[PDB]
Amino acid sequence: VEPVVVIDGKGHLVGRLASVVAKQLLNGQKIVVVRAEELNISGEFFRNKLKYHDFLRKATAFNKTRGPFHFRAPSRIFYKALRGMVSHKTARGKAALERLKVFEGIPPPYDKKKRVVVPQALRVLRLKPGRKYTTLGKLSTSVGWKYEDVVAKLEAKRKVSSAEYYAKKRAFTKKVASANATAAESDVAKQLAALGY
Amino acid sequence: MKYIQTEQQIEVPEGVTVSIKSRIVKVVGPRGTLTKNLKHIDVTFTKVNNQLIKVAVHNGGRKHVAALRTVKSLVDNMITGVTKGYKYKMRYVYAHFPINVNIVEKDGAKFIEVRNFLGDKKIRNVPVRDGVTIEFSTNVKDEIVLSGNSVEDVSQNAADLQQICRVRNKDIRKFLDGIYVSHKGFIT
Amino acid sequence: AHFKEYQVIGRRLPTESVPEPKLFRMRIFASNEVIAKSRYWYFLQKLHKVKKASGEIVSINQINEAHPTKVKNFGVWVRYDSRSGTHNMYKEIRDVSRVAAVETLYQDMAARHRARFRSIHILKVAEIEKTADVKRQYVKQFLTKDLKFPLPHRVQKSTKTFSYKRPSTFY
Amino acid sequence: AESHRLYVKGKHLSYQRSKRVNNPNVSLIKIEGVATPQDAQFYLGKRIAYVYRASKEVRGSKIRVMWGKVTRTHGNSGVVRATFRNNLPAKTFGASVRIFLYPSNI
Amino acid sequence: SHRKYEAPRHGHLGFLPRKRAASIRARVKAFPKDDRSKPVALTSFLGYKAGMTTIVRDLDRPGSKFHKREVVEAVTVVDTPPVVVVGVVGYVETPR
Amino acid sequence: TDSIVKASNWRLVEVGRVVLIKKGQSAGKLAAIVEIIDQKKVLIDGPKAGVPRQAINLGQVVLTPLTFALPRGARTATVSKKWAAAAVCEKWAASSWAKKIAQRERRAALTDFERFQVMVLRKQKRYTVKKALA
RNA sequence: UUUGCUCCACACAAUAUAGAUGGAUACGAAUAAGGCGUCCUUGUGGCGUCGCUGAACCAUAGCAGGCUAGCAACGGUGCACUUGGCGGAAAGGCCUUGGGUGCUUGCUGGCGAAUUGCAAUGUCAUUUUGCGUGGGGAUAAAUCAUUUGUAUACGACUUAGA
RNA sequence: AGAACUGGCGAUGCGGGAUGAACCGAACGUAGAGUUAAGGUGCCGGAAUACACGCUCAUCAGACACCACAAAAGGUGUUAGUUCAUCUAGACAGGAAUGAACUA
RNA sequence: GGCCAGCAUCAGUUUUGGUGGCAGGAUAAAUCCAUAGGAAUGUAGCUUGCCUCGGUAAGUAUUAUAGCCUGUG
Ligand SMILES: [Cl-]
Ligand SMILES: [Cl-]
Ligand SMILES: [Mg+2]
Ligand SMILES: [Mg+2]
Ligand SMILES: [Mg+2]
Ligand SMILES: [Mg+2]
Repeated sequence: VEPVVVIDGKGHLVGRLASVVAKQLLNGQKIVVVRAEELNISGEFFRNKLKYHDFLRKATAFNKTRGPFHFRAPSRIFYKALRGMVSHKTARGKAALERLKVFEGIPPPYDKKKRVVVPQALRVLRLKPGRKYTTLGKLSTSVGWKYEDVVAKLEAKRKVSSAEYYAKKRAFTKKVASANATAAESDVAKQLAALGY
Repeated sequence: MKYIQTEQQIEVPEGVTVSIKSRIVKVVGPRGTLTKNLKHIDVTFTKVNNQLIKVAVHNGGRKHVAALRTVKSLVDNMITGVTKGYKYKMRYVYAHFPINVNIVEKDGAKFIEVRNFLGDKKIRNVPVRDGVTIEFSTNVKDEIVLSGNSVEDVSQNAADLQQICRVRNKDIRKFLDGIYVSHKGFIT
Repeated sequence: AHFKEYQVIGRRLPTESVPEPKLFRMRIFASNEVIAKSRYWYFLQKLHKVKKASGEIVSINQINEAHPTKVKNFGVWVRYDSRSGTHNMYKEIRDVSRVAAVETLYQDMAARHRARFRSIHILKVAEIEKTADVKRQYVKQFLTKDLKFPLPHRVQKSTKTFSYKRPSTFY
Repeated sequence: AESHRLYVKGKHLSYQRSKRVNNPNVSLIKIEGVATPQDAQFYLGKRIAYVYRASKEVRGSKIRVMWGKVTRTHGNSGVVRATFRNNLPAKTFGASVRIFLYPSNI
Repeated sequence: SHRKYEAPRHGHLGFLPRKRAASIRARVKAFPKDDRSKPVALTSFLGYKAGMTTIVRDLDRPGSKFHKREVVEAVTVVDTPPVVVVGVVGYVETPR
Repeated sequence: TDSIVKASNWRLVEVGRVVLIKKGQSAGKLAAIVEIIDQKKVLIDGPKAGVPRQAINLGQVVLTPLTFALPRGARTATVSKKWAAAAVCEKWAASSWAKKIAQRERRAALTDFERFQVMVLRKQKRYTVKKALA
């Protein structure tokens, strides 16, 4: 319903989230994905690392610059999973892919906005308890991602500022809540209660 | 077969206090404190009284139930680690070349050195983990004693010393030379 | 499908030598009467020298559960064909009606032994009247006094694609 | 007030199609707030307009309209089928359409 | 079919492509790791290559046949007049 | 010093547990668990709300905090007497969960003229509240 | 190379839309656990309460929203200024001080609407560029040709020349 | 490579099996509406991230006829089952079930 | 009277809801009511032993200060 939907990628299964976003883009909804380094994939870490090495060895024999490109960043790994679910070789597919943005961490434009989640793709709601899963941030580092520590340091700074904002918002909400309760027991409040509001 | 309920009991002595929250276990006793993170098993801890704690699994299979008894053993080891402690004894075994073992300090790291193992000129260094103290027993020839509150720290520290003295390119049945754990017990 | 239990009574075609032949009855679990009559001739041709062309059906009646709102322990004897050989098997099912227990039996055989409907013969279904006669541990655990158990990790179904708060699995 | 909307927002998804062949004469329309075939029965027969802009002004206006209506439901998720006087262009897959409240049975 | 005899490959594949350099001044693509507990100092210097010549020195290498004996070695001379500082630049860490 | 262990507060599947049906012909009505069939099936019976005695999968209902004394396998007549004695309906109606259900139904039953009155009343209350804030 | 170039306010044209039509409404972490409120000896603390979806919350009445009178409050909100602080991951935003001015549907009044003829998006958005107004701002380089050999098949590269 | 009966391809498009002369469905004048076949309904892709009972964790899991492959022989991985013996008169290991041989 | 539309009343084909009256079966089976009998995953009562003055533990006890099962009507 929002003109732009911002999805927090933490705790989401990569494949199920990718299917949801691909349909949203084709239907005409702009999507922004943040914290791609906190994505989850079902299965043990060693299994997924072996799968990526199978992907690594595929390349054009006579020229390596022509073959498949192996992007190591967590945001580009999710982008690969999403491009495969869109007909990206058509003009309709190209237009849909321009409605999507994926970032590691939460960049300054979106750190003061609202983030939503997709229950269909949440790991805590889908995987059976006890099943092993892997985190996309550590998988990317093992295959040659260089900016894991930089994102971690910046995210720590963002949380300090975000926590300070929440403390002031909590204090103001307590003041507002008391006034609404104080404003009760009046004739206007009783009439609103009869109508459901 | 998805047993409805499986239960285990953990006993607590008088001087030991246990605090469990969100599968984080801290045990405080006369000898110190220990902490363990158990957020990988999906169990439920419940307190009966100050001397008894129960841990249970609900609707668990054969593999899940097998880990319930492991939790009890790990928590019990923490309780006795802060009450009696752990003491591991090792003995030096050699045929011809004596083994010289001494504690050295390298940039404030508290290493332990092994010299003249099978006549080797190489120096072997083993780090000493935190909470583990190393002493050389008197009136017993060629014995090293490791003590600490955590059984895993003491056991792994002793195991590192044993593996660092393995013979290569020789018949190990004939060349029975090394440092081996000889006794496992409590400090008290 | 959703099974119903029918009684089917049949006989050989009467002749001048043997007027009024003997009546044979058996209880059949089937989704409808057409299948029930087909199953009747399937088992009768394994027991007596007769077939559909030389016999007739006397009556077919549906049998209802006497107390369909009472929890009962059932013992089931079955004969089934695996990929190599034929085996006999005893299983115990807890339910409120015979048709419900038979439905679980067919699902259990398909899941654990890959046995289809055509490879299963239901020898006998009998209610276990007394406790301590239950000989399977996966049924006895539900017969303890004051049985209570929680339902950890509740998962709630969402009607919308996007949610504006992290969900909780409390129960 | 700040709102003057008298229609229900909608999206043009695609044509009626099999896996490999499409039918431009029928368009599939998604209505916001409708997620059930029973609820989609309310909008059957309602007029639908697609509003777009052009550079050239023809009849004293630079806004053009294509008219249609809802024919029947589609699937189990509240999608409906629609037919327009002139078939919608394929470039409008994902564009917005307006579903009016007339003809009314209230 | 397989080659009749084995032989090492000709050339090094890590120095590809064998194209002309972008600029006549070669880029410095790495600097020594910084140690914050030391005085501020430069990490590189600029100069112009003048030529080569020969020197004679004693060899200090125990265990060698030519230990404590003269050796003849070739050297390269780089003309290095002082450089002039004309500015500073600051860099910020980014996920990119 | 005493040992501190956090205690869970799960709702238990038990005889006498009150459940709320969300799927089926008895959706939105209360019922009581009479007996446990297996890990996923129970026998429920609510006479007050007209819920027939039936065996139902646990995924069709939601457990409630309410619980009343009831012997295992009790018949429909016995359930009615225990249900009325414990005053299950009165306790349910006082909960915030039931009031949220009642409010949701009330808003859906408002006419256009009533919605206009809600806007007017909300504006009047807003004036008083914001005045107190400042 | 005939007064060109750049910034600001609006003036008229042209151009185009992957698709405005009340509001993208900001803790973090856990999920075999948490949020909020409250008290204390400030903790892995005591007590109370909430969930079972945003089906929410905020906004929302007036010629797409006019012209006027009064009452109660000193509040709410828009625009243009102003004070101070914070934000570098792509900061280009957020918060705050002071006055001016407009509106206020918190309450009570008085006038206007028609004829678009029984519906026809019935036109109220933001993209880019061009030509004319006047209020400020700034007065260069590159290439060819020539020359060099640290370069070179030709281009290219590297040097020099008021 | 060579025969028997029938149905096909050749002489044939159309829906399905990604792709294919022969398989599955169905055979064709030009159009509209409705309903289906075989095959399908996470996304590509029209259609339930439907409901229900179980099974499976694989450091080379598996995933649909024709069809684009895997065996003998093994596993105290896990699930269900068969037969025999011990065990309320206290077995097994060092207070409740346990041991052995087999089936898939 | 040419072009494009709106509404009403009908005809042909079709799709999706609300609602009424009947028939059959063990003349549904149950629930419910009456009645006879019985059992335990044994309710009240009683007894026994340790027990922060009443909560447990196991013996008796078949409806009592809970109930349930089976047959028949
Ligand atoms: Cl090489
Ligand atoms: Cl040149
Ligand atoms: Mg690289
Ligand atoms: Mg031919
Ligand atoms: Mg194929
Ligand atoms: Mg689709």
